[PDB]
Amino acid sequence: SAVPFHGAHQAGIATPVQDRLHFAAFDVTTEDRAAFVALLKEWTAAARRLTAGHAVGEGAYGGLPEAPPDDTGEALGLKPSRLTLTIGFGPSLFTRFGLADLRPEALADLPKFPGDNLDRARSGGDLCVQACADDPQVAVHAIRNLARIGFGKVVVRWSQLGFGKTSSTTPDKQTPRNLLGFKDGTRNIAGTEKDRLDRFVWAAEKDGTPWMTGGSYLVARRIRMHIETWDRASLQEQEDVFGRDKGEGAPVGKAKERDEPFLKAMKPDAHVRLAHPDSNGGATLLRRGYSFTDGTDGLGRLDAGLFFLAYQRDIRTGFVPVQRNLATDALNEYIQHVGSAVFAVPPGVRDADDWWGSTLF
Amino acid sequence: GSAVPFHGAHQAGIATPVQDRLHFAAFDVTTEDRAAFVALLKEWTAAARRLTAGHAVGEGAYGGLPEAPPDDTGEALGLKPSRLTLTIGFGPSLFTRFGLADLRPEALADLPKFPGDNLDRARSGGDLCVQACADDPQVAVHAIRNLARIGFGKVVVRWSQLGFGKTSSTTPDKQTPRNLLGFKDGTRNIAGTEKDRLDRFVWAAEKDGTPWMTGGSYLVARRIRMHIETWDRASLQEQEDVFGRDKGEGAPVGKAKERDEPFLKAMKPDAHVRLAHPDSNGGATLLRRGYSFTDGTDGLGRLDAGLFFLAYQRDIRTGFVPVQRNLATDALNEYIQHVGSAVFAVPPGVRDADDWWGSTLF
Ligand code: HEM
Ligand code: HEM
Repeated sequence: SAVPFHGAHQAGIATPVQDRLHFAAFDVTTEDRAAFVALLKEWTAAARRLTAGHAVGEGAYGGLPEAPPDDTGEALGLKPSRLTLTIGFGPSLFTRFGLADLRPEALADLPKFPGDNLDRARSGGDLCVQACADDPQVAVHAIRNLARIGFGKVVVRWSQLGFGKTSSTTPDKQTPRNLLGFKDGTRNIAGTEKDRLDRFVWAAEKDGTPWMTGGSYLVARRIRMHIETWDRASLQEQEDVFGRDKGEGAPVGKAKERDEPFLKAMKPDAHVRLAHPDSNGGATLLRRGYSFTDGTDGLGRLDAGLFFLAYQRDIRTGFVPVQRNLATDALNEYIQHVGSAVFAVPPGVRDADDWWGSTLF
Repeated sequence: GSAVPFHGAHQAGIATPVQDRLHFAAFDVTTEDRAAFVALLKEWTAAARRLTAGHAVGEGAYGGLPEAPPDDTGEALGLKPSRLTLTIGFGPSLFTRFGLADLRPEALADLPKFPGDNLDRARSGGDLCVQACADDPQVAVHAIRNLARIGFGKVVVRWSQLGFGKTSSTTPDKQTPRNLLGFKDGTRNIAGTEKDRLDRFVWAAEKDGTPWMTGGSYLVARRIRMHIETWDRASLQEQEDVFGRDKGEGAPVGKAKERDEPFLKAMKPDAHVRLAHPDSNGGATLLRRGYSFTDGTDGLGRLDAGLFFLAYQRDIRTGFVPVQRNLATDALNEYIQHVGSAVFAVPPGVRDADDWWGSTLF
């Protein structure tokens, strides 16, 4: 019930997709390069403990009565829950500490896209920690404590709780459904396809930024779903939008969910057709997103949707082109991008002496 | 992953074991046609029946006539019942309508003002409530979603709260959960098996004076925010002084085990347990059933966080009202703030597949 924290790559990218998610973006408040590398090493030290199910530092209790506990404790006696912890570096981070010439080109700023309604507050970030586990309380505990450890050095800019499937009740040999009611993930890069990952996800040494070798580039979008609207369309409209039938997830005309799609059979603005790599010169992404529901608004409407997360070897040749191709997507009627960030995701923590970002600092 | 049984003398989601996730929604009625509303009630009851047993509402999520939108939104498809439960309540404001005034029970008292109170009126009150709990949040969401969709026009959603993890227990035999302050929360609650405790402190009785409420129970909801920043920089001793138990095991102060009976005069005069305990309140006993929430950041660089506190009792005036009044000197106050309020009468359980929600009031 745990995922090895060390390795060539960071866990949480090609490893099994866990049930829950706490994504937080942080802004750096120090300009001390030393202070920062110090926190990086501290943060790594605590990541090792949390991914193995231990409290941070000297535990949640049993210390000097007069000190505050090292660990806030609400993970006591829960299991590691396959917790993974992925840290990434926003572009604005490279304006500090004199790293401006270390910024990888593939960490390209997103264009503004048609329809964009980017909420500036829930956008961007100097760095991020993706926290995945099957128990949401573990994930949150992780973020809470990491915030606490870097307090005075970093602050939480925005935070996003999500969920996918509940592995306690659904088969992993079965495709999860998003809040629009369709199966989601059918044509994705899978953690087993090492050659796919090497070609489309991991950064190569010869890519141009040696410190990113084995890292990846992450694109995040908070995507609101106009639910009450979508719910009023007919089954045929809905099935028309993506190009798959709702109940079985089959590409129009075909019988099974995993039949290869025949795209001409799909309406020319169908999602699957416009996202498909054959539509995009080969561009193929690893999608690792979670649905979200934050509650209601002032208008009565469900505040729900897809927290879309994509990993790629180069933002320019991965997300950018595919997002460009969805200008005309039929889905646009029912969604709206309302927050966004990119991050270079450094390679793994190689052993117990390594630390997060060592290749950079 | 089983199903919880929907029919009964009482509604599920109360004495039932606490499921992991919560999705709570408060509804306001927008129609004045009482037949229209009674029709709603019957149709919601029929929907709930399908939903708690793992089925699509209506004709299903697909395979209907293509030109028409599907009966079920379809995102529970392939998911188990997941111990889903649907509990409905009636807010005080509902009796102003449909000539239901004279039936509003005495035990649905409005709450007085409490010092500290900072209540957002947008996220307070409500004509009625659906409490949906489930071990899968997708299942929880799906139920609220489809109930609202069916009710389009006759009701709208005033506000909602998702609880991402439980901080209550109705089963003292399974481990007690921790709230976001780090302490076990649930130890001395009321258990779903103590049937006589349930009757004396939770179920409404005929003799209690409003006959349609027999087999029911009244519900208080407080949205309580936690100043975790403040709390996270207090000493371990201060934290333990605040409640009167220790953080590691959750034992009353001095004693060695979580379930040992607390000895109240070893605790500080203002410790939370010492003040909340029934002996300090004439025996007032609550069935706590709350969940934790976190809603983004607070915009000041910290995580928003708190506890959606839910309490069930036979009479608000002899339950929440005295305990909360006694908490006016609780040491815990310096770390929390009440920011949302709302009470509800919860009717008795649907007896069978002919009965319907509120059939006893209507
Ligand atoms: C609410 C927003 C979105 C929804 C509901 C959605 C839904 C879906 C669905 C149902 C499928 C078919 C099954 C599958 O996952 O293979 C799909 C495929 C796909 N989507 Fe999305 N998507 C959304 C946003 C995006 C974005 C922002 C991108 C890229 C920038 C994207 C790219 C893709 C790709 C690459 C595929 C695989 C296409 C294939 O090879 O068949 N989607 N999506
Ligand atoms: C964030 C808000 C609150 C927190 C964190 C909290 C925390 C706790 C904790 C840790 C316990 C340990 C004992 C147990 O669960 O058996 C407890 C007990 C209790 N709390 Fe609270 N509490 C909160 C608010 C309230 C409120 C608002 C009430 C009533 C209005 C209340 C009434 C009680 C009662 C009656 C007990 C157990 C009494 C007994 O049988 O000993 N609590 N609470």
